[PDB]
Amino acid sequence: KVFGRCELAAAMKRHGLDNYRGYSLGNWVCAAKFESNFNTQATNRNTDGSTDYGILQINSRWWCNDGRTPGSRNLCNIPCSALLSSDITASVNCAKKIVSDGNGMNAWVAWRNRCKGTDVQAWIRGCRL
Repeated sequence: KVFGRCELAAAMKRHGLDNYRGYSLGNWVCAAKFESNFNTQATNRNTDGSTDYGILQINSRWWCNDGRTPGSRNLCNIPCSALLSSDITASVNCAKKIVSDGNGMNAWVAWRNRCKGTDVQAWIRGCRL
């Protein structure tokens, strides 16, 4: 499913990401935009051979098992395909584990380079959450 800005924001707030660990909701929407383009089916392979899955582009070497990433830690204990679902619950739950591991949202290269230190508020402006 390809979400709309406000639609994804509402779904994320309902899932308790709103200001989760200090990151206001705008950070999460901004990240989803540049990571997957609001598309739940997005997949992108990395040079090291791992692949990023879903709306939040969760990585296969650490968080999920995709059956083809040698040494996958699978910390979220879930098959990577579970993250391509129209229901963002598993992505959101796994994301809360990543964001809590000490590095914050810096784990997401796109947040780091395109959202960090920007008016993230603009991403949920006009939304009825």
